[PDB]
Amino acid sequence: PQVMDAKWALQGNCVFLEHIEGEEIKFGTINAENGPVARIQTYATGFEY
Amino acid sequence: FKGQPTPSTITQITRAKISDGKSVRVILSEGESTKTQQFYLINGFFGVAMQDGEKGDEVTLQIEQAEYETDNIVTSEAFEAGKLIYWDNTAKKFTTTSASNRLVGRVTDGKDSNNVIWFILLPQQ
Amino acid sequence: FKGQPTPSTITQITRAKISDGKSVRVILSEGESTKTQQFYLINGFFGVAMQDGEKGDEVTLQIEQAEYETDNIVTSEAFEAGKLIYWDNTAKKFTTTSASNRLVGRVTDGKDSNNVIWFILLPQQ
Amino acid sequence: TKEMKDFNQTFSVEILNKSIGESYNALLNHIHLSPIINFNYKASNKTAFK
Amino acid sequence: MTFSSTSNLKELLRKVVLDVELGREQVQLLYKPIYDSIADSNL
Repeated sequence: PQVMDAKWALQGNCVFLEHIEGEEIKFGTINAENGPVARIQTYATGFEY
Repeated sequence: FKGQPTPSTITQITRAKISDGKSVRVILSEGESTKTQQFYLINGFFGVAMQDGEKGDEVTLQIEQAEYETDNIVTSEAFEAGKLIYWDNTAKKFTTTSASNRLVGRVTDGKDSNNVIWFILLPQQ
Repeated sequence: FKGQPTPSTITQITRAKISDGKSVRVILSEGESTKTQQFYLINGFFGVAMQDGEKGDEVTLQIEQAEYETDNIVTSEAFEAGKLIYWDNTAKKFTTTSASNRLVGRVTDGKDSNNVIWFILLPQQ
Repeated sequence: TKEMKDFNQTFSVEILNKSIGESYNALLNHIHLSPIINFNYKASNKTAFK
Repeated sequence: MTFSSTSNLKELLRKVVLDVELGREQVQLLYKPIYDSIADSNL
């Protein structure tokens, strides 16, 4: 297209903590990151004879 | 992250619950020590210490609100079934005296001949 | 059954438990709005709002009594592990000062640099 | 424009040819039936509700 | 856990179009019984 849509993606943010014998494991989280936009121009020349 | 290869926008989305909360990690102070599978009150949390620990060591308290078995009662008092049971931090013993003592459970099975009781840990309000 | 040949008596086998009670459904009033995964006190129940809900919408609060992460504390106070944590409904923020505030939990991790704390949600007293 | 053909993916000559055919058929109905509807009928060719 | 938290991010979700009849209706040639057709190309 003339202008290209931004990318999107999710992630996982789990971190490994030390686990003592009776610890409740602590859950992770996700975030959404999105990329930038880009567009394409048109160029042209010519001749006449 | 730092030094990305391109401009970007991160939309953090929240997540409140982090763990089921059946146990808590607590630091032992200078005068505190623990033995495995025994009741303690450390940092305002009462529960069964799952590991031995000394000062500066990390131990985990089981606070599941399950039915627990204990013998660390004051023997002079009777513990009938259903009596509210309190923790005396000075004596480090379960009592029904209450007064300034913390409320910690409710007796399910009364004091047998061996001074053993069963009680249900309360949610630590 | 409609138009059955003969009369028949319906004996309702009574039961008490309707749901596990981990979360409660509430209807927002004309001065209440909710964001996803944030703490609100709506109709006497305090918990994590699972829906973006405007006035008049239908919103769910999680009351699982699990461990939760919140940045909504009052920053002047010092939140330490074990300190009982209350909810100031006028300021819509957590606070250690009891006063007439509702009791909502107990802190598991003290106030870090970013004013984030972990606590265990206490029952709906 | 050449940009319309290239960048507008939905656009194509098939859509234009479809509209040429449709408006052409609608023309055929018009030129052949307009003399009937649009005529200023005289009293001899008019009949009332009855 | 928080699909209501990701619900606003429409670009993550799948885009499935609800197929519904769009476009002008087809046109029929109704005049034919009323007319006599002569189709000489050299008229």
